[PDB]
Amino acid sequence: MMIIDCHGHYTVLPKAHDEWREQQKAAFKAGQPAPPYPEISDDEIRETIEANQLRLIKERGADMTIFSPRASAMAPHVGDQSVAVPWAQACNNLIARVVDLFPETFAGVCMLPQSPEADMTSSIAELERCVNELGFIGCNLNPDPGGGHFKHPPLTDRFWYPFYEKMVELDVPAMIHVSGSCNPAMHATGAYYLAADTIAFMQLLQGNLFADFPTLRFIIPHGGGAVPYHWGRFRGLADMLKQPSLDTLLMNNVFFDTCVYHQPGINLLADVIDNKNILFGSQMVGAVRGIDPTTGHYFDDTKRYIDALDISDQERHAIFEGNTRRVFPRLDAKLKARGLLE
Amino acid sequence: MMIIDCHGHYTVLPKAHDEWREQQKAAFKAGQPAPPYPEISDDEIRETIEANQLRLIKERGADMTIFSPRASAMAPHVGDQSVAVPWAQACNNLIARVVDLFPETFAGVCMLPQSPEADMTSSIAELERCVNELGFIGCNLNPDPGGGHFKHPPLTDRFWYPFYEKMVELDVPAMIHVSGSCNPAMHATGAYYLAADTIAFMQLLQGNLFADFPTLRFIIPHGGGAVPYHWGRFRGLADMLKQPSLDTLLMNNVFFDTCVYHQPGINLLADVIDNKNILFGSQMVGAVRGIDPTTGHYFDDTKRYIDALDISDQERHAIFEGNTRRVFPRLDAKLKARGLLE
Ligand SMILES: O=C(O)C/C(=C/C(=O)C(=O)O)C(=O)O
Ligand SMILES: O=C(O)C/C(=C/C(=O)C(=O)O)C(=O)O
Ligand SMILES: [Zn+2]
Ligand SMILES: [Zn+2]
Repeated sequence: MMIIDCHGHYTVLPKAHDEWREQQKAAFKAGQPAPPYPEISDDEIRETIEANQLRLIKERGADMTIFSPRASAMAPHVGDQSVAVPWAQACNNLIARVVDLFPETFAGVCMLPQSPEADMTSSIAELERCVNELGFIGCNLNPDPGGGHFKHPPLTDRFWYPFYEKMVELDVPAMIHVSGSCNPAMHATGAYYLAADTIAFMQLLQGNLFADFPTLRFIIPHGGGAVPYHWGRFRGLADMLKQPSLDTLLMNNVFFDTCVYHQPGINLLADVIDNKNILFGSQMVGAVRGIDPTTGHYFDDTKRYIDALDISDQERHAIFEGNTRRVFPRLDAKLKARGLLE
Repeated sequence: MMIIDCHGHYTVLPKAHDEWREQQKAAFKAGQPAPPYPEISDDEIRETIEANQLRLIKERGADMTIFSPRASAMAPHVGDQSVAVPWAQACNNLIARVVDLFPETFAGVCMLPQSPEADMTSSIAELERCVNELGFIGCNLNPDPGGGHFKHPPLTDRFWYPFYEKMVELDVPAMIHVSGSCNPAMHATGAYYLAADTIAFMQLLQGNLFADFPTLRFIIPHGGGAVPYHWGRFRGLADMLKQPSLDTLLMNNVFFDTCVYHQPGINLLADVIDNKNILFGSQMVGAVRGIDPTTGHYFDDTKRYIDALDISDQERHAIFEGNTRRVFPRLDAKLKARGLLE
């Protein structure tokens, strides 16, 4: 069995990328056109990947990561589409370069040129660019470009439907993912991420999207936010609302990663969420890069937790490889084509 | 041993209470005066209590509930002061009455008259009355009076120092608690609630409030939100921020109730939170009022989950009686004068 980390971002980047974004943001304020993008060097990228992800991958024993842009640096709220298209384009192009340099190790997933004041029309074009052109396999979907006030329609809205249709056309899932927090009242990677996970879940709970899009597949990170910890709570509200059971309404279409940075959380996730819904990931080099004083191992080396479970090979296969190949059909294919058959 | 339920609102009310509130908002739109507040009978109060909470207190083996006005219905987001005050008293006076009519069973916690536009001015005044006049033992403190977009100072700000000083003086904890959400893309009791618990806790980990107010005690309900589920992540972020450990910084002053509506969630909280920091709670007759198809029993019969934990009798004593009598010294006091020692 492979070991496929379904959640991981290019977080430790070359100097000149983070340059142009800041100056890019800068010519928007000064009502200026932006300057040319720096032409990065192949081996500048190689360094960052070899020094970071590729090093931990090797030490932790993984096979590939599904790899998208730094999510905290997405920042759709800055500014309008003018800043956010060339900016998403720059970030995905880099994800594309990293796949080309290390295509045995990384599979492409794109962020969207979403902006508060716009619809999904450009995001559709970027997704078709990145799937049909650059060979990506899914996308990251920001349910709140405003940056920390959840001022957007639920995912059950028809605001998003034009986008779900193309997701269905291309056969790619979305990872529901928020970005940086310009809500001064909200820590991004401690509060904001975990809140948007639950809200999105509770949103779908309130509707029935997947009656409309039966093959639409979402991933909700961080082990679904606060959802498994409160699994019984969400089951009783399905009744309170007069809704179908969770297993029927959502859990053919919603999936949870394993970025829960301690054994008891991973224990609870496996106890309460069906094996088919659980995708391995750890987003290494992210929100918690330190050792855990209590376990002598890194907080984000989650594979250590899944290997601590008492689960079968059949279950263990599903978590590390199976679910993710079924959730990402385009990656399954590419792997079958290499003779890597499940 | 004594079984005290630290989280409970008055959800099934005399009908005039509700008919009136709709008129006070009906008036307030029509720039109209409020209608006279309906005179309500002790029995119309007895009936709803006797028929609802007391019937379940009996069946469930609980000795007394810390009792405050209904959460979904505080609604500081409607609209200004001249609403929030009279509404705040009308509700808190109801609790005071319930405590009289049932003073071996209900101890009083008050809802403050917070409004989006207002500082902790009236709220400070509603705390003196309710603890000195009416004899309450603690308060509920809304971190997002705006009611849906977290547009308020963090619990670390000096804006709340005045009222924090009132709590310290009188000697009363605060349950952090948000109310009804006016935000479609977000559902009050299944999302807003959980997100507010997790934000407040992280707002605190980012700061050092208890350095200023070393006796200030909060209670974060729903089992701390996503926090114990993600506890390793929060311990990690403490190092990421160069912050003291969480017990040092927080867990002498911060506590969690046991409002986790299924066995596995209760299993975890007790695994990772210090027994000293866990307070038995249920919020019966609130968010999830039905039975659980998988157990036969109610989702919200939380005592059953504390019962099924393998934990010592001391440890059991703290959750049902010890910790909350230490967290509400005015309760601690009243019980000892009834002869009820620990
Ligand atoms: O940007 C960073 O370094 C932090 C970060 C965190 C996450 O995505 C996550 O915890 O799931 C990211 O955006 O990649
Ligand atoms: O009002 C209602 O019916 C819902 C309700 C919910 C809560 O407080 C909770 O989940 O903790 C209440 O206000 O008691
Ligand atoms: Zn992420
Ligand atoms: Zn409550």
